[PDB]
Amino acid sequence: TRPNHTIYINNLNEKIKKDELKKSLHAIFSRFGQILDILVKRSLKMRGQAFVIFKEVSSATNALRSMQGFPFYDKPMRIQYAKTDSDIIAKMA
RNA sequence: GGCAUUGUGCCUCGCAUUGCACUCCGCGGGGCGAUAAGUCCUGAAAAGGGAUGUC
Ligand SMILES: C[S@@+](CC[C@H](N)C(=O)[O-])C[C@H]1O[C@@H](n2cnc3c(N)ncnc32)[C@H](O)[C@@H]1O
Repeated sequence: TRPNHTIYINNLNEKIKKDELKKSLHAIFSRFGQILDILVKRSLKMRGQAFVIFKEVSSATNALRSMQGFPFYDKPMRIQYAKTDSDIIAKMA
């Protein structure tokens, strides 16, 4: 899939609460770059999943390649580039 | 605070779900104004916060 500012993470432990999940993802991935936002939802369509938006694509690339399959709340993270640009980055340029 | 209607999101349990969102609600039980959260509301914005009717 083509590089993107946003990484799409699925295979997340669904028992983890939205607030704690959002911040855990934020604290871990902030190692790889400045983060613009993280969207997380435990709805049917959106649970187990997350979009973390990075400021710079190099950072998402680095994050995607270094964090692939990482054991996170007893599960390995599946990490892909996002198919389409996030709304916050689509406007900026 | 009791009722009626209701926007908005949250927690938990059973079953189910590997799902590409920002146009956002699995079903079924249970519990929630509490800035937690919020896609709903007020403000010009910061920031703040359920609402209408009703004893
Ligand atoms: C009509 S029920 C809520 C139904 C909900 N829209 C649903 O899909 O199931 C109204 C009650 O829900 C609870 N509630 C709704 N929104 C709340 C919130 N944002 N914070 C705390 N309690 C809430 C309160 O207990 C309130 O008295």
